[PDB]
Amino acid sequence: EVQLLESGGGLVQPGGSLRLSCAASGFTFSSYGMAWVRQAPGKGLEWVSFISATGLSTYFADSVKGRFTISRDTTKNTLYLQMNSLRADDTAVYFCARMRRTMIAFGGNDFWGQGTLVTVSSASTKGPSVFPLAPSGTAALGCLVKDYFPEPVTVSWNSGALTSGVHTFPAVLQSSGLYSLSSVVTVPSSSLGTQTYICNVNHKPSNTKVDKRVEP
Amino acid sequence: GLFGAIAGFIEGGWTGMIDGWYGYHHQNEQGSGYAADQKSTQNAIDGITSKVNSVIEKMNTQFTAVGKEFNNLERRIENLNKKVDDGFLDVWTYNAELLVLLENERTLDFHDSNVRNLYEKVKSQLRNNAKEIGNGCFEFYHKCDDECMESVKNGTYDYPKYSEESKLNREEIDGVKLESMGVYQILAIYSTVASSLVLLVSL
Amino acid sequence: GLFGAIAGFIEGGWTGMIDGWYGYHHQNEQGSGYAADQKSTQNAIDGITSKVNSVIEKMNTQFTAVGKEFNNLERRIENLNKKVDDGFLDVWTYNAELLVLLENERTLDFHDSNVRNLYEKVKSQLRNNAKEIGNGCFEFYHKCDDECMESVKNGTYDYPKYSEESKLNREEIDGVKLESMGVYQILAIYSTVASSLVLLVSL
Amino acid sequence: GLFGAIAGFIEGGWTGMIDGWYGYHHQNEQGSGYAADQKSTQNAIDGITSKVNSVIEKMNTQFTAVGKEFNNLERRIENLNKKVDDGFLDVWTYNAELLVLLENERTLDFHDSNVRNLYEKVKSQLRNNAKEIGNGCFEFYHKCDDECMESVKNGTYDYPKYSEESKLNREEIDGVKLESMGVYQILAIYSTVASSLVLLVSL
Amino acid sequence: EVVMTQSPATLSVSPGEGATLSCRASQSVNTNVAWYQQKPGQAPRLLIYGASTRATGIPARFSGSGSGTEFTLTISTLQSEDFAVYYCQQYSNWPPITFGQGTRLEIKRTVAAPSVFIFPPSDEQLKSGTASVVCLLNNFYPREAKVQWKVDNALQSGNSQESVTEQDSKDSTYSLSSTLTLSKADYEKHKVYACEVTHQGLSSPVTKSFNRGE
Amino acid sequence: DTICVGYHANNSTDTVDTVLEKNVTVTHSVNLLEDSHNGKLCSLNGIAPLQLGKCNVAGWLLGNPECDLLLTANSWSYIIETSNSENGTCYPGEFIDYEELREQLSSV
Ligand SMILES: *[C@@H]1O[C@H](CO)[C@@H](O[C@@H]2O[C@H](CO)[C@@H](O[C@@H]3O[C@H](CO)[C@@H](O)[C@H](O[C@H]4O[C@H](CO)[C@@H](O)[C@H](O)[C@@H]4O)[C@@H]3O)[C@H](O)[C@H]2NC(C)=O)[C@H](O)[C@H]1NC(C)=O
Ligand SMILES: *[C@@H]1O[C@H](CO)[C@@H](O[C@@H]2O[C@H](CO)[C@@H](O[C@@H]3O[C@H](CO)[C@@H](O)[C@H](O)[C@@H]3O)[C@H](O)[C@H]2NC(C)=O)[C@H](O)[C@H]1NC(C)=O
Ligand SMILES: *[C@@H]1O[C@H](CO)[C@@H](O[C@@H]2O[C@H](CO)[C@@H](O[C@@H]3O[C@H](CO)[C@@H](O)[C@H](O)[C@@H]3O)[C@H](O)[C@H]2NC(C)=O)[C@H](O)[C@H]1NC(C)=O
Ligand SMILES: *[C@@H]1O[C@H](CO)[C@@H](O[C@@H]2O[C@H](CO)[C@@H](O[C@@H]3O[C@H](CO)[C@@H](O)[C@H](O)[C@@H]3O)[C@H](O)[C@H]2NC(C)=O)[C@H](O)[C@H]1NC(C)=O
Ligand SMILES: *[C@@H]1O[C@H](CO[C@@H]2O[C@@H](C)[C@@H](O)[C@@H](O)[C@@H]2O)[C@@H](O[C@@H]2O[C@H](CO)[C@@H](O)[C@H](O)[C@H]2NC(C)=O)[C@H](O)[C@H]1NC(C)=O
Ligand SMILES: *[C@@H]1O[C@H](CO)[C@@H](O[C@@H]2O[C@H](CO)[C@@H](O)[C@H](O)[C@H]2NC(C)=O)[C@H](O)[C@H]1NC(C)=O
Repeated sequence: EVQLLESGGGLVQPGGSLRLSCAASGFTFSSYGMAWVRQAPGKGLEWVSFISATGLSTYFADSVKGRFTISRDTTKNTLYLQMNSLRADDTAVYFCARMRRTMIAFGGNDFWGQGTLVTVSSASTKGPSVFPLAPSGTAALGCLVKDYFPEPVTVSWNSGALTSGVHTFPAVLQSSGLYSLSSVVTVPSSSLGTQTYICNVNHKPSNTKVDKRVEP
Repeated sequence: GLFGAIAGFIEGGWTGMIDGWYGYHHQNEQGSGYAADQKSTQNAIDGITSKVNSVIEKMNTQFTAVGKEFNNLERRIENLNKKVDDGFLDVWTYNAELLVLLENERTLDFHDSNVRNLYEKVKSQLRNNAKEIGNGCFEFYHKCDDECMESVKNGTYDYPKYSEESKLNREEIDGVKLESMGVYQILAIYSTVASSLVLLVSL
Repeated sequence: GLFGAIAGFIEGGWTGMIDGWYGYHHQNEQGSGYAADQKSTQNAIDGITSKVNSVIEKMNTQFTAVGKEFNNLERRIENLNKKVDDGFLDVWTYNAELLVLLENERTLDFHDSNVRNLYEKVKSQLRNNAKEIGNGCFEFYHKCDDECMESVKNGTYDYPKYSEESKLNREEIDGVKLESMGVYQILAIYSTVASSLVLLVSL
Repeated sequence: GLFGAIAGFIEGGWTGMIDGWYGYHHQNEQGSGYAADQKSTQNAIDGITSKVNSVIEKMNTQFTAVGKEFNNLERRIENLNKKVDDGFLDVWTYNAELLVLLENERTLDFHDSNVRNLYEKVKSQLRNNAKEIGNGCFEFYHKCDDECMESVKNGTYDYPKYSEESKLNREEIDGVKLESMGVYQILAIYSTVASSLVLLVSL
Repeated sequence: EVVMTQSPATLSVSPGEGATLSCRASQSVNTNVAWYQQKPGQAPRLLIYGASTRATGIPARFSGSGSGTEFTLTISTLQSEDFAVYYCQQYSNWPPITFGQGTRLEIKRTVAAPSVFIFPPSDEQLKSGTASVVCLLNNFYPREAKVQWKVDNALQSGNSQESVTEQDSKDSTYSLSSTLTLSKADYEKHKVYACEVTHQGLSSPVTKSFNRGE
Repeated sequence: DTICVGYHANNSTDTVDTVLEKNVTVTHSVNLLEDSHNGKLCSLNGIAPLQLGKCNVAGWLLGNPECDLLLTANSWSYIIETSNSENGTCYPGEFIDYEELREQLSSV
């Protein structure tokens, strides 16, 4: 059965260099061309590069000329891509993919990988900060998670016994170079008196759990 | 005779090519292909046009011919007349059908010969730096742009401009370099070891 | 036109082959050959059968024709009758003999084209690991069994299964290994000698 | 079908060659060429002679034919007579012109096939030590005299007499020797340096 | 360089129905168009190539058509699993290779009004110097909503971010968050702050406001 | 980079017969046989034909009195008889050498 495994991701300082690798299994790797397509987060697709079947022809996108190379090994059945002197706008998810034919009009790509995450930015690993969103006299209450550089976090509410009206918004890059999100809970208006609500934030890169009880 | 090219080692034709019968398909650094070859298709058009005009002008037009009359005592001449007309009619329709049925394989083998000769020309002026792959394609050990595309198409390839550099890339592909691997079998060991005899004596 | 294969670069035919006109002859690890190729000979049989049936059905059958009578005062019409019959007879026998004498070279060149195309196919899907030797044979740098024999015969050779290993045996045959001979020209001498300077100083 | 040789990949004919239609042109250590090939041109002469003699002997000679007479009351038979004579005349002139116009491409493609087959023979018995250059020439990695010229021309080349020595000159031309340059990349440096560690310790 | 263009931007549809999408080009590719769908967080998968011949392992309710410069993808029925992101691709003239712009597929239901709330910053944010205000919307259809941010009834710009959830499997309505992030001085400068929501399901723009110290 | 070599293809469906095969689909062709015709009878080079109508040539030359209409004609391109051209000789007899008279008539 044909699949493509790929690796080489990770947070790297800008201006650096990477060597991504895509291994293949289930077919003859020495009888098809291969290609690379990236995807910006929250955007469409973007084709990166191509290598032919015998490797005599190499092609790159026009915006990335002179900074990227590509090679292949037959005995290892492996495709290698070398990135050099990166920029901040090249944070994306990368895909190695196989052409379906060997003509010029190849007719699409039938098999794919599953995506490696590569983040190109200049910051340090930071633990987040938790702040309450207290009800004034209203029927909603939340927690704000701010200022953590590596993804992701995990926000639970009284150890997961609260699954109704609990919206967890996706994170967002702020202009200083950190991540922020919030989690909100809809309660009855007369439930502010007795019921206890504690949000628990777990940050796996910096390895920090913060327990926070929200109250007016 | 089927020369082997059309529906042979070459697969079927191309829909996207428009302005000719014989063309190329290039994939250089900045485009795709589908451009015609106006030399050979011109000779093909002229040959087929002369062929059809000759086949038209050999057949003569017939003038007025009216059926005749006979009484009841001239049946013999009337039967002779009917035998004459039917005999000439059978001869003319036989000649027409046989002429078309030979002319069709003549023109189909003519097109097949045109395909094979246009392929042999492109192969013969790319005698090393090509790497043919199957069904009439080539893969260019050196780098080529649109200028050398039209240099192929006009038949003026000036091959010894590229001959050493192509050779370099060809020695990358199979080579003896994988047998070499970078150093010697183990002789550099003996010369580390010939430096080790130094250490052991000069302790 | 004689395409060059029958009684050309290929020697005469094979007595032992039975069930076809176009076959192969393999010599693998466990047998000899003489097996037919039922694809191309089927198209040959169908083409020749359509050819002969067309040549039959173009000629029309003739109906009743009886010689007529004349007295001594109608000699003119009788001479006209004899001229008509002899003229049509000469035209029909000329058309028949000319039709056969063109059709014979047509079918012989058809068989010659079939031989040459079946040879070019086998050569083209064995583009490196073959080592042709003469009169239509190949000699297989890698190892082959009956499975890859039928893989050749159905035209599905899947060449990059064998491409490196064949290359190994090809580098055995001529190589640069005979130029290499095992060690360097004499540098291992200098490194024995660079160990000899050690001995002479550290005496 | 134009087989590709005459006015194709081979340029136009040779004025200086006299006694044949198919010849060679050698440039050995002591002369120039222009010698014929009396085998293939003999079969060409015999085939064309049999062709022309067959075309002569198929057409029959006609015997005495005199125009006839009629009075003013037999106009019908006279018009029938004129229709008969003109019909046969048109059929015979059509057959003659069509026979010549097919026979001409038959013999021209016959000559083209002869050129291409005589070229393929010379290439096929010089399978490595030749170095073809363009428009039907070869350039001989080994040395050849008049004896091996006639050995080529009679088709008895006995190739494995020369096969290793030709190989030597071929390894001179491109080789891997220019990549080698005479010594190793820099290992002889390390072995001068492995002799330098001796000097530095045994000071 | 053949530039592609998908249309429309987003299609809304009820289940048990069909869908149609158009992909247009800057020049005339012949037939060399392929399509792909993509689940969120997944690799794209092949649907149709050459605009006529469906790929191996594809159900027959998909279809495609078109030639010249315009091409059309058509889905016959749904079973609430095909709602993904769609991509058209040419392969006639390359390199480079150009894709579409991505087209998602939404479930259509009744236009609903948001439940809107607001959250002032906690004072430990002012201990840190942060001023974070949350304007919150829950359970609204359709996707479009309008949030105007007012500081003593005056519009700001460039100080508010936002986050939108995905399409919930029960009600198919959305949830929006807007965040004001500022320093201490502007929060302690003015007093009455508000977010005003103009939504299609709402009859009027609803204003949620608060004072300094509340 | 490469340069694949190929040839034209089209969507035409017309078939050509050949010796070794029936119904070969061709890209371009040309017909060499006429089938269309009007149902009309026009003039040769601008000179009208002579329609006898219900009259025979014998009754026309003798002046059959029921062939009274075409009494003033003198020129034509060709002569049209019909399937009802039965008014020849009213009085019975034998017009001797009718056929030779028709053959002499066909060049005037
Ligand atoms: C120009 O051509 C027309 C068309 O043929 C021709 O008119 C026809 O004439 C014949 C000859 O008379 C007619 O035939 C007979 O007509 C009578 C009626 O008058 C019938 O009774 C006839 O039946 C029989 O009985 C007769 C009495 O014994 C016999 O004399 C006769 O031979 C029959 O045995 C028979 O039908 C015919 O009817 C007409 N038809 C029409 C429709 O005009 C006309 O005579 C020609 N012109 C000239 C000048 O001859
Ligand atoms: C067949 O193709 C060859 C391809 O090499 C043609 O040669 C090239 O022809 C073009 C014609 O535009 C020349 O391009 C321009 O020439 C002008 C004049 O020097 C110059 O100002 C431009 O900068 C550009 O170079 C080109 O020089 C010429 N040569 C090469 C090496 O590309 C050839 O003309 C074609 N026809 C025939 C009959 O050979
Ligand atoms: C043309 O020749 C090829 C030769 O490779 C044929 O492929 C092979 O066909 C045979 C048919 O018997 C297969 O052999 C048997 O297959 C069964 C089912 O898997 C298995 O139980 C046996 O152990 C044996 O393998 C064989 O697998 C198959 N493939 C190979 C690589 O040998 C092909 O079918 C022929 N025809 C065509 C139209 O291509
Ligand atoms: C085709 O060409 C070959 C070329 O090798 C011919 O073979 C050579 O024929 C000549 C004929 O004169 C021989 O030359 C002389 O032979 C005599 C008798 O041995 C000897 O006294 C001379 O010193 C000289 O060698 C020659 O030996 C012979 N062989 C070679 C290797 O050159 C061949 O005869 C030609 N014809 C055919 C039908 O093959
Ligand atoms: C060759 O074709 C003619 C015409 O047939 C049509 O065109 C062909 C290319 C193909 O598409 C056919 O299916 C079409 O019907 C054939 O003549 C007809 O043959 C059918 C049976 O095949 C018969 O019922 C009809 O009466 C024939 N004539 C027509 C005009 O209807 C002919 O048989 C074909 N010959 C072969 C060997 O294929
Ligand atoms: C084959 O394709 C051609 C396209 O090149 C079709 O020709 C078109 O026919 C329509 C119908 O009259 C015209 O409106 C177009 O202008 C034609 N195109 C061109 C470029 O002239 C042709 O119809 C197709 N064949 C069949 C049988 O449909």
